[PDB]
Amino acid sequence: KAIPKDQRATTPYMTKYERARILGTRALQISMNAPVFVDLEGETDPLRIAMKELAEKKIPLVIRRYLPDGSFEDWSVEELIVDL
Amino acid sequence: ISTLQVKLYGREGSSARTIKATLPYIKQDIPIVIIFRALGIIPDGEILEHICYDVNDWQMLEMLKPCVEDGFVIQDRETALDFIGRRGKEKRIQYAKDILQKEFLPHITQLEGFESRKAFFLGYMINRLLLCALDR
Amino acid sequence: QENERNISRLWRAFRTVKEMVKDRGYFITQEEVELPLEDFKAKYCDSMGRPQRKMMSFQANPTEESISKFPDMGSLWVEFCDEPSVGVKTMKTFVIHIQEKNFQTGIFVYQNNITPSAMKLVPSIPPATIETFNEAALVVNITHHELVPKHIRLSSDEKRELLKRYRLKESQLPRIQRADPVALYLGLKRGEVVKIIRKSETSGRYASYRICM
Amino acid sequence: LEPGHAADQEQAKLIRSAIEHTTLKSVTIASEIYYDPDPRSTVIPEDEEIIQLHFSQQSPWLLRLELDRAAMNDKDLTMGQVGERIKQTFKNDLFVIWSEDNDEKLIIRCRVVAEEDHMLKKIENTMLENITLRGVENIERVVMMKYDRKVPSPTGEYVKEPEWVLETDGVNLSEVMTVPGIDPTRIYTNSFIDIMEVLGIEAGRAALYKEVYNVIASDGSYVNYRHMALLVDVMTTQGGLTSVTRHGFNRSNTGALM
Amino acid sequence: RLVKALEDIMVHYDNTTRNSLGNVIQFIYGEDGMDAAHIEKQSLDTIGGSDAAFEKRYRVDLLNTDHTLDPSLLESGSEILGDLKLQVLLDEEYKQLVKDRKFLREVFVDGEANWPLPVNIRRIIQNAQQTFHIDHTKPSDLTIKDIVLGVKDLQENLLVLRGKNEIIQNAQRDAVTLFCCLLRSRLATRRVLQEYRLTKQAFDWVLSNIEAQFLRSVVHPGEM
Repeated sequence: KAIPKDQRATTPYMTKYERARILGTRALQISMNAPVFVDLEGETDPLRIAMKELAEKKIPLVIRRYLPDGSFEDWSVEELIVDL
Repeated sequence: ISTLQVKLYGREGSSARTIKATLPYIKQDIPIVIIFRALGIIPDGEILEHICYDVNDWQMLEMLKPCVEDGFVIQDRETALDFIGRRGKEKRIQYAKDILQKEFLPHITQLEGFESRKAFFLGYMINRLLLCALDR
Repeated sequence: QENERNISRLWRAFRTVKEMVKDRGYFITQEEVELPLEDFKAKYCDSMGRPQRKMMSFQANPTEESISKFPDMGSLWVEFCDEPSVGVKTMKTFVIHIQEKNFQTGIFVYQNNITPSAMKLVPSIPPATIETFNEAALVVNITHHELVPKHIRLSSDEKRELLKRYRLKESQLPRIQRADPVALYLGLKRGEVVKIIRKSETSGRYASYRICM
Repeated sequence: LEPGHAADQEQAKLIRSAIEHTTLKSVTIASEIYYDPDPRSTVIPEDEEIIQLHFSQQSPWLLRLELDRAAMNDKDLTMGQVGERIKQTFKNDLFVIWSEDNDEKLIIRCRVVAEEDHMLKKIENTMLENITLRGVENIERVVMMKYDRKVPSPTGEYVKEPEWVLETDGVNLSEVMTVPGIDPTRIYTNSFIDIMEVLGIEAGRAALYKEVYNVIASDGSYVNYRHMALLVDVMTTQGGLTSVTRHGFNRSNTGALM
Repeated sequence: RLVKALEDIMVHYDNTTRNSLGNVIQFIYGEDGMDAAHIEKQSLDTIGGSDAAFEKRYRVDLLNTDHTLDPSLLESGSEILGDLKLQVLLDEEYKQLVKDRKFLREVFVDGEANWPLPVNIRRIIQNAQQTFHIDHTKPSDLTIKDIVLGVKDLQENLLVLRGKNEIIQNAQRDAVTLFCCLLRSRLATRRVLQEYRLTKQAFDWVLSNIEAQFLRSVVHPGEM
C-alpha cells in the first residue's frame, strides 16, 4: 500500500529537521567527492555547497513522511517550500 | 543495650485507653499492672502510689483506672510472672523472673535484691507519659 | 424545619433530573424545567405537607431531532422511590415495571442507598438499561459547573468517521471512565465516544474526544 | 457566594455558620456522671430550677454536660439546638433536659430510658465524637476573605466588583456545593482529586492545570501553556489521574525497555 | 520523572501529539498547532472597553452621515455614502466583531486582553507605515471590498491542518479561532482606514506578511 500524490495532507513546507537531514546527507555525499549539481562559485565547504544546492532545488532526494497509522506521504525536495 | 517502651493505647477520644509495655524478646505487650504485680507490688492504689505522687491528682488516677481494669485478671505475683512467661510449665516463671532482672531496666541493677527500684522507676515513666498525655 | 429543606433539595434534584433527561436527547420544555418552588409545592406536596415522591415519576420521549441521530433511542422512565433503604423488594417491582412497559432506559432515583442484593439484578435485562442515581448526588447539576465543558455523545457513524479521519484505533483515543460523573450524567455505554468541546487560552475552541470504557 | 447577595457579608456569615463544622466536644467545658435517684429532685442545688421548670421509667444515673458560654457565641448556636441535636440522635432511649441561655450555667442533663454505670460513659463518648451540631464534616474551618473581582459593567467596561468568598481549611466538595445559599457553579478546591471524582475527568484536568500553573506562577516564573497542558493531558488521558511515578505512567502498556 | 514520563511524545505529520503507542495526547498540538517559540503576548482590544468605545472604534455606517467614513480617509468615501450593498458587508463585519467580543468575554471571563498568540500584527503594521512611508494626510486608495473581503479571505489561508474532510476542517477553524479574532480586531475597516491609514499596496503586503509569519509559526512535525 501507499498514499497517492494527490490528497496529500501533510505540510507543503519543509520542516527544519527535514532541512537539517537533507543538508547533512548532501554534505555527507559531497564530502566524499560526489558530483556537484550547482556552480561552486568559490565554495569549498561541503555543507555550504549543499546549502547552495538546496537553494537552487538541485538535490535529487525525496522525504518519506510517516503517519502514525503506518501510512506515508512522499515529498520531493524540489516540491517542498523552504521558508527558514 | 536494651530499649524499654511504655505505650499508651487509645488516642484522644478512644475509650480503651490502656497502658502497656514492651519487654526484651517478649512476644506481646504487657499491661503495666501485671508488671507491677510481677515486681511484688500486688494491690491497687500502691501501684498508683508508685505512679501518681499526689493523691489529689484525680485526672491522672482517672486515666489509670482502665489500667486497673486491664490487669484485674491477675491478682498475684506468681500468675503475673506466669503471664509474662506465657508470653515470652513453671519454668516460664523462672524465665519471667529472669527477664525482670537481667533485661528489664538493666541500667539500675542486674542483681536480684532490687525490685522496688525498677517498680518506682517504671511508675516514674508512667507519670511522665501521662503528664505528656494530659497536656501538662 | 427539615420539611422545607427536604422539599427544596428534592425540587433542585427534580430540576437537575429534567435537565439531564433533556440533555440526553428527550423532549422537555424549558418552561417545565424552570418550575417555581411554589408551583412544585402546589403540585406535588399534599394539603397536609407530606411530599408525595411517587407523584413525580414521569416518562420522557425522544425528540425527532434525536430520532434522526439515534433511532434506536426509546422512551425513558424516571422513577422517584419513597422507600429509604431500597432492597430487592422494590427492585423487583421496578425491573418488572420496565420489563412490562417495554422501555429502553429506566432511571432509579433513590434517596439513601441500594442493597448489593438489589444491584445484583440491575444489569441483567438487555437491551434495556437501568441506571441508579442518588438524590443527594443530583441536587446540583455538575454539568453547569465552570470547569465542566460540554460533552457531545456522537453516533456509531460519527465514531467510525472519527476513527477513520485520524486513522486511529479505539485504544489510541483518550479514555473516559464509565463511572465518570459526566458519563453517568449522559448515560454512556462502553465504546461510546464523546466529543468534548472546551474553551482554550491559545485557540479559543478546542475539541477533544473520549471513548468510554 | 450566590450571584445575588455578593456584598452582603451578613449572609456570608450565615453561610460560614452553615458550613464550618461544629462538634459537641468543641463547645463542652466538662462532662460528669452523677447518681441522681429521684428525677423530680436533683442532688445538685444548681439544677433545681431546671427540673422545676421542665415539669409543666428512667435511670438513676445522670449524665451532666457543662458547656462553654464563650464557645456558644463563636459557633452562634443555642442550648435548644444542642439539646434537640442530642434528642434527634438518641431519639427515645435518652431523656434530655437543659437550661435556657439566659441562665449563667449552660447545663445539659441526660438519662437512659445490670452493669449500667460503665455503660453510660460510652454514650457520652459517642456524644463527644460522633455528634455534629452544625456544618459539614471535614470542613474544619471557614474564613470570610473578600476577593476583588473584574466584572463587566452595564455600560460596557470592566469594573472591580469585590465579593465575599469563603476560604476553608478542610475539603468535602460532595456535600458543600449542594448547600442552599452559595453559587455551586463557581465552587473550587485545590484538591483536583475531589474535582475529578465529583465534576468529571475534564474538570479534573482543568483543576490539575490550574494547580500546576499556580505552582509555577507562585514563584513569579512563567511557563507557556502548551507544556503544562501537555503534562496534565498525559496525566489525564488514561481516564483518571495518572501520577508521574513508578506507580503511574510506568504501569502503562508501552515498551518493556522504556 | 517528568522527562521519563513525557519522553516518547512528539508532534506527528498530522499535527497530532502522540506517543510511541500512537495514543492521541492532543489532537492538535498545544490546542492550536503553533510552536511556542513563535508566540508573543498580544492584546485583544475588543474584549475590553465600553460598548460605546467599541462602537466608536469599529462601527462603520455608510447609511449614517455621522457614523460614516470621512472622504479624507477613503479615496472613494464620497461615492460610498449610502451604499446598501457595501453596508451589508460592513454590517457583516461589525456583527462578526460583536460575536467575537461575546466569545472572547466568554473565554477570558476576567476580561484579560493580553494573551500569547503567533504573528505580532502591531510590528507588521508599524513596518508597513515605515516601508511605504504613508502620510497621515492622504486618502487611502483602498475599498470596503478590498479590506473586508481581503481579511475574510486571509483567514482561509492561515492553515494549520490541511485535510479535505469535515472533521479536519472543523479542527482547523477551531485552532485558528483566537488568532482570527485578533486578525478581525486589528484589521477592521475603521481601524485600517483611520488608525493605520494603509494603502492598497501596503495592505496587501500586510496580508501576505501575516500569512507568511503564520505559516512560519506552525509547529514542525517531529518536534520532541
